[PDB]
Amino acid sequence: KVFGRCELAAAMKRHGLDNYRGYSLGNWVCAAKFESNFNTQATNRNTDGSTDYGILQINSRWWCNDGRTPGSRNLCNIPCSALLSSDITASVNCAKKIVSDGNGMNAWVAWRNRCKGTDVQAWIRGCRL
Ligand SMILES: [Cl-]
Ligand SMILES: [Cl-]
Ligand SMILES: [Cl-]
Ligand SMILES: [Cl-]
Ligand SMILES: [Cl-]
Ligand SMILES: [Cl-]
Repeated sequence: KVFGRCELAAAMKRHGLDNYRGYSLGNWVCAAKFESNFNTQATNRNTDGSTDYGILQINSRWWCNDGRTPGSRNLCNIPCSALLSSDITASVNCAKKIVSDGNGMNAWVAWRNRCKGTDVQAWIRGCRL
């Protein structure tokens, strides 16, 4: 599913991402835009042989099982295929565990390089939330 900006904003707010660990909703929408272009079916292979899955490009090295990432872990206890659903629940529940892990949203390199320090409220402009 390719979400619209305000459809994703609304889905992330309902699932409790707005101000989760102090990250305002625009941070999460900005991250999704640059990780996946709001595409739930987005997959990207990393140099280390891990893969990133879904709207928030969650990595198979630590967080989900795809059965082809050596000496990986599955800390969110889910197959990486569950991160590609039209329903963002499994992505949101894994993102909450990632962002609690210690370095907050710096875990998403695209957030650090493209969103961090920018006017992220622009991402939720005109949205009926
Ligand atoms: Cl915001
Ligand atoms: Cl990740
Ligand atoms: Cl694996
Ligand atoms: Cl599995
Ligand atoms: Cl959803
Ligand atoms: Cl933080």
